[PDB]
Amino acid sequence: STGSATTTPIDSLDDAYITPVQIGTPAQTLNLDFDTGSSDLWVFSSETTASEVDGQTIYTPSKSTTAKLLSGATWSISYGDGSSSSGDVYTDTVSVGGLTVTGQAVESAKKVSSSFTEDSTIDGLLGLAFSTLNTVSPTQQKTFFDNAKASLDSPVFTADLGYHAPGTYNFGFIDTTAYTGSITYTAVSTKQGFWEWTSTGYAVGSGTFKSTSIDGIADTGTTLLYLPATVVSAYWAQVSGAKSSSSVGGYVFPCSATLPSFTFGVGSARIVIPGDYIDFGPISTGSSSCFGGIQSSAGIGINIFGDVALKAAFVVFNGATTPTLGFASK
Ligand SMILES: O[C@H]1[C@H](NCc2ccco2)[C@H]2CO[C@H](O2)[C@@H]1N1CCCCC1
Ligand SMILES: O[C@H]1[C@H](NCc2ccco2)[C@H]2CO[C@H](O2)[C@@H]1N1CCCCC1
Repeated sequence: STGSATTTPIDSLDDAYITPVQIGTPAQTLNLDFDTGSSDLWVFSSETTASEVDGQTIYTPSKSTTAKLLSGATWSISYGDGSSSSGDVYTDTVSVGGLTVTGQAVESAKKVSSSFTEDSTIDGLLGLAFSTLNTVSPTQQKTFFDNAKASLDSPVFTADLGYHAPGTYNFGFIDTTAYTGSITYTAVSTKQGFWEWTSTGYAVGSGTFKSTSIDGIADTGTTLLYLPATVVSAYWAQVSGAKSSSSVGGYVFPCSATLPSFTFGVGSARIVIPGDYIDFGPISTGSSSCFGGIQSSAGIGINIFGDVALKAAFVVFNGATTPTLGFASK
């Protein structure tokens, strides 16, 4: 089997991407944030505290003839921004782009934090990291990909995120028309539950490539590119007037600037992020200070190749017995 679904930016800045997902019978279609940095499939639901729902589409398990309460199961998750959600669990039929999994754990939110309520465009998360991170207790549950894997033509999924445009998540096949040149594969450590790999270095603009190992995660659920402070300083030093602002929460730059590209290494290959991809716009409406798309990972404890980096590439998440990651230009 295979699946193929279009993923669409939620706003003009590509802050996140939503992908339609069919849950239950008859189908209830919710727009989920596919997140290769986490491992829970959770949704706004008929059980979510009413005051915490503001425009999201909800899953109503009582209206699905295939929903079954997973008795005694609960979940609770916190993410990097201090956002969180929690609830109970149903199993139900879940389809993505024509690929169907029966008995998928669908984590129904009873509570969500304010940042979720305030974002009407995201109806929940679909985790695509390793199932060892799944938060369901007392019986940990498998991700959609983990459940689908054995049925897939090939045990892979791919992320092809667009810059200011829709893109594609494919399951079970590699679309050889979707990238240029060859795909370079690189080793993954699953020890922290992430698609964790080691970049071979970086360049800023037309500058020379610096060979240096940068361990980090391929994370479709994080907007920006978070790298060591040394690397980030070297980038922003090439932008007149850029500075790190503790009051804003990172590097900002004059909106009048033209940003340089940023290149990262994948083995001997190179992925170039155009400068425009690094512009996240005015810090507040009408400001001439713009927020940077490359930020320091100091304090996070891990480097994160988020959407800013991934959208410059065609990315293969290879879930073979020994997982690997592939990157191609496009
Ligand atoms: O891990 C990500 C999260 N990803 C999943 C998620 C939840 C809601 C949408 O996506 C979201 C919510 O908190 C932040 O962004 C967090 N943060 C991003 C900056 C670098 C450190 C980690
Ligand atoms: O909230 C984000 C904004 N998000 C997109 C956006 C624009 C308007 C609404 O949402 C953009 C523009 O400025 C920054 O990045 C701002 N900043 C991030 C670091 C600390 C928290 C505040």
